[PDB]
Amino acid sequence: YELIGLMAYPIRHSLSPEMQNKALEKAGLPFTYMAFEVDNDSFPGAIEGLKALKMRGTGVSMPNKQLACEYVDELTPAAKLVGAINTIVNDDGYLRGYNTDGTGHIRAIKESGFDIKGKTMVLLGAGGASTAIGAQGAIEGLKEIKLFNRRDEFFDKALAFAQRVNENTDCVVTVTDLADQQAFAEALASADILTNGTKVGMKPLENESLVNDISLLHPGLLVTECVYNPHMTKLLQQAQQAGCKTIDGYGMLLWQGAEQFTLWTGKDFPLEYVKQVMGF
Ligand SMILES: NC(=O)C1=CN([C@@H]2O[C@H](COP(=O)(O)OP(=O)(O)OC[C@H]3O[C@@H](n4cnc5c(N)ncnc54)[C@H](O)[C@@H]3O)[C@@H](O)[C@H]2O)C=CC1
Repeated sequence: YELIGLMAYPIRHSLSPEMQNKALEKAGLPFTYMAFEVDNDSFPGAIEGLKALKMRGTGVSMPNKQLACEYVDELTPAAKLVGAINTIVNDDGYLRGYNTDGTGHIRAIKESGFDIKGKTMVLLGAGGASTAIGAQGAIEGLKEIKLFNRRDEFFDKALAFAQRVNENTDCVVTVTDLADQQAFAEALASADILTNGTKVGMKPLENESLVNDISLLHPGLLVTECVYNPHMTKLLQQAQQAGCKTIDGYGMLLWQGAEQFTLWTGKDFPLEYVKQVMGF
């Protein structure tokens, strides 16, 4: 019976413990998932314990996702471009880091029956979610990433990000300011998919979308949301509008968790049962 952890501060918020523990039980796997209060100062010590105690792995979240990069042996092509991970797997002393937010959101897409090979994505954000999604999307075959980020702390992260993807991928990424309501509207027109990776659409701001008009969207478009609180973001409302195919936050949240599960467990995630149980 091995231990799988969550290293973060705070942790009161996490849905991972209930989610993983429930998939683990309804499959009779010998693993337990426990959250632990861990910031940057205690993280090195915690990784030390993960090895000495022979834990199976641990989920990683704020504020250690970037720092955790320095404590693993093997990062993934995508992780390397993101510069952050949320999952560590201990393979008998050997530690491999991954970013399941990205694979999860992308997986959610391939699962709706949409191919991302050769498509153009219009990405909103450059934070943790956005860059993870962009990175994995580029590595699975995206032709273009029309990233739109404003003049805040993240713009420069966008460039370097755009920088890395270009330097090691076949994908072309362009960063463009989000107040340019036009080169954007036209960006949305060249796109097959629109992905919201911004906090916009979440409580308090459960009433604000990054797309002014509804006519800026089009019917054959796929719009994906990272926000799962609530279920129907303003952006998802404007989408169901234009007749767009939609994918919600619980999509990225469920598949992301399946990825960690299979990574630690080796078995398939009772995705179906967990969706029930968590009340989605
Ligand atoms: N369903 C799921 O599995 C997950 C959902 N998320 C959600 O995705 C969102 C992004 O979270 P993170 O990347 O972790 O946080 P973050 O703080 O790193 O990134 C937020 C991003 O939003 C942009 N942004 C924030 N306010 C903005 C505004 N007013 N206008 C334009 N851009 C703005 C910033 O440029 C930044 O890059 C959150 O709402 C989070 O709850 C995050 C992880 C998983």
